[PDB]
Amino acid sequence: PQPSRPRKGSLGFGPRKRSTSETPRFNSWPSDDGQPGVQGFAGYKAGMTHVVLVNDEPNSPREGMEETVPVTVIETPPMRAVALRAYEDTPYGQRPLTEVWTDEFHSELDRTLDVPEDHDPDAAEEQIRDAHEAGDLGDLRLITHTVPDAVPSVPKKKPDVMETRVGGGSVSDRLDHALDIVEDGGEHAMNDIFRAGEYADVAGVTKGKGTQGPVKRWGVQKRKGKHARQGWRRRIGNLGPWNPSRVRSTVPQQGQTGYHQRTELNKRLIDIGEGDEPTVDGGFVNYGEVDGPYTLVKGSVPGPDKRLVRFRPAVRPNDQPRLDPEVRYVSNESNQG
Amino acid sequence: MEALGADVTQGLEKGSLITCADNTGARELKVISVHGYSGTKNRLPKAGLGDKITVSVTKGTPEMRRQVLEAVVVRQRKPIRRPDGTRVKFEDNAAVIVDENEDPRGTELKGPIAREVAQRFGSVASAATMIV
Amino acid sequence: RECDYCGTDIEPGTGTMFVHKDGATTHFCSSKCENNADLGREARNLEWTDTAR
RNA sequence: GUGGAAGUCUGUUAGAGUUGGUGUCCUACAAUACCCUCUCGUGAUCUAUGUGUAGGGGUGAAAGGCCCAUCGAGUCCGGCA
RNA sequence: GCGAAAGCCAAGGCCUGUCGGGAGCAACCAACGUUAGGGAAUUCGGCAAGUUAGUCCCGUACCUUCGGAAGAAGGGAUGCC
RNA sequence: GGUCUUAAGGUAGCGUAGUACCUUGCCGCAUCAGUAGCGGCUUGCAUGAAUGGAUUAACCAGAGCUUCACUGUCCCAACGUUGGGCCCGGUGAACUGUACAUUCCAGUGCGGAGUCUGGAGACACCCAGGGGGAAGCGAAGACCCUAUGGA
RNA sequence: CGAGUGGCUUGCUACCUCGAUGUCGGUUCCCUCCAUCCUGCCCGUGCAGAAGCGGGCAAGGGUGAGGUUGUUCGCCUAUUAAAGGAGGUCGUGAGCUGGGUUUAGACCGUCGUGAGACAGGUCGGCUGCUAUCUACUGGGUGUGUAGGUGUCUGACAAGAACGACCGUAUAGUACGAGAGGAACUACGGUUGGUGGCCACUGGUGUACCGGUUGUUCGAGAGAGCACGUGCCGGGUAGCCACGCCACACGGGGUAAGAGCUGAACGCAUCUAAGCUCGAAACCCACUUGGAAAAGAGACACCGCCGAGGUCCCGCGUACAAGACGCGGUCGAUAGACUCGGGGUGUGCGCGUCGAGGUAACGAGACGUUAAGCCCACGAGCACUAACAGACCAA
Ligand SMILES: [Cl-]
Ligand SMILES: [Cl-]
Ligand SMILES: [K+]
Ligand SMILES: [Mg+2]
Ligand SMILES: [Mg+2]
Ligand SMILES: [Mg+2]
Ligand SMILES: [Mg+2]
Ligand SMILES: [Mg+2]
Ligand SMILES: [Mg+2]
Ligand SMILES: [Mg+2]
Ligand SMILES: [Mg+2]
Ligand SMILES: [Mg+2]
Ligand SMILES: [Mg+2]
Ligand SMILES: [Mg+2]
Ligand SMILES: [Mg+2]
Ligand SMILES: [Mg+2]
Ligand SMILES: [Mg+2]
Ligand SMILES: [Mg+2]
Ligand SMILES: [Mg+2]
Ligand SMILES: [Mg+2]
Ligand SMILES: [Mg+2]
Ligand SMILES: [Mg+2]
Ligand SMILES: [Mg+2]
Ligand SMILES: [Mg+2]
Ligand SMILES: [Mg+2]
Ligand SMILES: [Mg+2]
Ligand SMILES: [Mg+2]
Ligand SMILES: [Mg+2]
Ligand SMILES: [Mg+2]
Ligand SMILES: [Mg+2]
Ligand SMILES: [Mg+2]
Ligand SMILES: [Mg+2]
Ligand SMILES: [Mg+2]
Ligand code: NA
Ligand code: NA
Ligand code: NA
Ligand code: NA
Ligand code: NA
Ligand code: NA
Ligand code: NA
Ligand code: NA
Ligand code: NA
Ligand code: NA
Ligand code: NA
Ligand code: NA
Ligand code: NA
Ligand code: NA
Ligand code: NA
Ligand code: NA
Ligand code: NA
Ligand code: NA
Ligand code: NA
Ligand code: NA
Ligand code: NA
Ligand code: NA
Ligand code: NA
Repeated sequence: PQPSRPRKGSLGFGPRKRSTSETPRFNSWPSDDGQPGVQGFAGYKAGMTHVVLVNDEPNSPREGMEETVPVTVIETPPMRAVALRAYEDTPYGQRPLTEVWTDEFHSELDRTLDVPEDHDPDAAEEQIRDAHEAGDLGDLRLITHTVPDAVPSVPKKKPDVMETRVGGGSVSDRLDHALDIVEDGGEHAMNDIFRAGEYADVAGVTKGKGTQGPVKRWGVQKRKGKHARQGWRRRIGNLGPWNPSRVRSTVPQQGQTGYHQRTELNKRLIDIGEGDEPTVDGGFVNYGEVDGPYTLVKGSVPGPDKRLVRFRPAVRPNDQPRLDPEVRYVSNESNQG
Repeated sequence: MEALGADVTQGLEKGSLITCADNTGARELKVISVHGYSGTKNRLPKAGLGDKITVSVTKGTPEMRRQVLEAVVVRQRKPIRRPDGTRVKFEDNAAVIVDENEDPRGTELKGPIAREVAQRFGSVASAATMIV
Repeated sequence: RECDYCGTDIEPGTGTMFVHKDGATTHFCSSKCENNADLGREARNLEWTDTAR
């Protein structure tokens, strides 16, 4: 009677098209719980190695024992919150009100922007506070950019600009917290936002693969047995029934596969350090040598080596934070062999 | 069931002919079903080390031959992973005939056994000469 | 640990342990060693191997 | 031991045949093709050339097979508008 | 080498089985190689593919019209100096 | 039934058959499970003696079934190789075409509509794809009936 | 006995098509229905418990593997939470298959004088087409909104992004004479689905290195061919799955249901007004897309004779064209070289040994030699090449 079977692939990550921005954009943010702070950071994927860890889980029978864990190494140097954007609550949703900038700009920010020559910070600040007084102040986020120049393995110098939100105690306090960060020079580090052991949400634009067939793109079957030898091997049975007389968008077809934005949830931050403790012998294949500020993320992260990846405090973690895990060993063995 | 404490790539399928690691009188076993398992369309039901499979007696004494008994997978050629990363694999695929209480039917267990099997089937464990 | 074949130090979180029929245990550091072993080659006869060196 | 019989065996020797792939082709390279597979291969064998049998007639180890891409009665023209 | 077999190479012939240039050259298609563990679960059906293989030595069942079955099966050997 | 139709009234054998409707007959072998296969039984819808019956070694690109071996047939797909495919120069057809035509959901209609009705959606053009629909293209249906048709 | 609903079966009819709407079964891939098999929440019980039985709401998800048979159907086995039924031209042949029905060949049985027949059986017996329109999956070029760069907003759109099971503690506890034997909650794992990634294991790897058979270049050295690697052994990068990582809860409103207050009807009453609760189902939450949302958006800065863009040049985190991203001497973008990191497995030559042989000769052994050869990665390094310069633009 033809056995049932779930459809091939998910309909939740579509359309399966090329991403608009190589730099990921979070469409959600963590809640305003603790003290005022920036709700995200970024870095550049380098590669993978394994780490030996002590079982941190109190509910595990193996608690306290050695444990080998896969880790993706990401070079996460300091970023710079160059401006403070305030949104106002309008009858059509949130809308950008104004921005408060600075004067101290990184030598190569103009490779992307039309850096401000004449700006009035105070006025914008005033407008933001007046709106706040009126009770129309939506949320507050900081314009941020990376320093690719700080990462040798990454060829680009043109900084990746992205807006990150600030979640704080009160609106009045996080506003101040924001303004302060910016005034200095907006310089901040992964330490400032995260701590080893916390779970982060890593967003990134996956490894591109160009056009691919249904079999790879949607996980449909290959023609089987005799059917496989008739002239059809990797094409689905049919595009749909006689009626409705049209091909439904839900049928697995050929197209752009890869180079899409993805936001992987609950990624444990095994360790945030600095130096060359993680670099592989002979260099990370197709990347290079890591000798600077870095983050060790448990498991896989979307994207190819050199790609920009964004961090965010897990918006829906399942486990309780188990701070600063014990790292008894980090493999430095060559990734060639 | 209770966690194996090891990741397993099932190396057997329904219809697979394996070795009966005991003195029951049954030499060769044929996998029929995998307890607690439900597959998916076209997928041939898979069994691995640490599973309680249903078996048919292919070879052995006329008495045991052609019977349908339950058993536990003790060894398998396809590797398995341990917490420390290392893979572990055996020289053959083998199971031990078992009763309703998960107690070995026979008296003696031939060949070595996986340590992970112990956490699940104690009576089978405390009947093994070697535990790797 | 050390590879029961060539003799080099097995990088932690790597390798395979072949359990023999009799119950013996052989820790390999790589497929290269496992495969040279399957060919019946003894580590002592192969120069590249530390055992031989 | 000699002898060397056979509608004898193996065999892409030459040569002949045409089982499966229901592959390739299917406005073809081709109005019957291509590739692999497969059968026979000293005999009721295969083959060239010459020669005989002509249409309700030939020819047919018989399939209504074949008689110049034409066959349960060839082809051409006529009867015929 | 058993060979008018394969494979390699002379002599002799040819680059005219007559459109080219470019993209590590994507999907998909035709031919095809290799795939861990499992091993016909596939399918109307092992279709397709694969396995086996040359030579010598040992050895060889039921059945039989005494010819055969039969290379039954099964076991061993095989290079170079 | 313990003869009658119409001459005789099925003998040897074979038998659920390439013949058995009932039928997946019953029993057994084999398998976890066998409308299969083999063996036995057999009242045979409707076997049977040159309309040849039975049996049978050898032979077979003949039909069915079992085992060992084998393996990408399958679990479940991957990577690779060669030729295409894609882009450029040159060469250069055909099929098809009442008209209009960006359609989708419903309805209606000779009861199976891109074109009617109501709504919904819809900026134009182009490249690649696998073929859902145009009851797609190709052939004055082989099936069926009809004709005071043909052979 | 009576009243109906459906349009799956069968029958009836002869409306539609005979200048053809390709068959049955299967497969593959997509959507749907609910009369619900499982799962969630409930009511009754001939509800002690456990296991059930019957009923209600409910279509989110799931509903699988095999033996005979062409079968659909059905019979059977073992697993399972359960292995539900049905619609989409009995969905699906410009997708596949072709076992069955139903051409031409042949046999058997039955019938017939016979040709020959069969709503009997059987063996064999072909699957055409380069897509014009439309449809959708993905990719571009233009115009509209009316100079540019960067950052956003969110009308709407998609999702199952999550479904289910087993185990431990609770507990040998509640309940029960006993046998037997729960739950709330908290944990650990499994399976199915999903998205991503390759440190690890595994496959590939006609890059690469070695061994070796035949033959050709006189031998040697070193090579060609043996189908697109002769074969065998090993195998880097990358790509992969058989490998590894991630995928809630909680709120809000409801259904069935359990109730509160409460009248019509002084009482009673969950309902009539009002209210408190309560489903895997709905909404939010989360993920993906999304200024062409014609109300065609917001902010910031730069610029209107100059901001910015295209072409050009060296390249890829990108890629079928187009698109996209980066670098361009104020430079490490690519190549060369040298290192590092890797793959093979110990080079040519020479020396000693070498069964033997008068000697010639000699397969092979050891040393020189972790050697020789090789690398799709990394680094150092401006040596070579990123030169010259063109165009557009308020
Ligand atoms: Cl198929
Ligand atoms: Cl099963
Ligand atoms: K018709
Ligand atoms: Mg075909
Ligand atoms: Mg590697
Ligand atoms: Mg290694
Ligand atoms: Mg199936
Ligand atoms: Mg002969
Ligand atoms: Mg022959
Ligand atoms: Mg003649
Ligand atoms: Mg005839
Ligand atoms: Mg395999
Ligand atoms: Mg089968
Ligand atoms: Mg099947
Ligand atoms: Mg074959
Ligand atoms: Mg019978
Ligand atoms: Mg007679
Ligand atoms: Mg209209
Ligand atoms: Mg007609
Ligand atoms: Mg007729
Ligand atoms: Mg007539
Ligand atoms: Mg049609
Ligand atoms: Mg209902
Ligand atoms: Mg649904
Ligand atoms: Mg149909
Ligand atoms: Mg269907
Ligand atoms: Mg169709
Ligand atoms: Mg067709
Ligand atoms: Mg076609
Ligand atoms: Mg047929
Ligand atoms: Mg048939
Ligand atoms: Mg037939
Ligand atoms: Mg070659
Ligand atoms: Na084919
Ligand atoms: Na074809
Ligand atoms: Na159709
Ligand atoms: Na004689
Ligand atoms: Na042929
Ligand atoms: Na005539
Ligand atoms: Na005439
Ligand atoms: Na030419
Ligand atoms: Na008779
Ligand atoms: Na013959
Ligand atoms: Na293959
Ligand atoms: Na179509
Ligand atoms: Na009705
Ligand atoms: Na009807
Ligand atoms: Na018609
Ligand atoms: Na069909
Ligand atoms: Na449901
Ligand atoms: Na069945
Ligand atoms: Na139809
Ligand atoms: Na069909
Ligand atoms: Na067809
Ligand atoms: Na709720
Ligand atoms: Na716009």
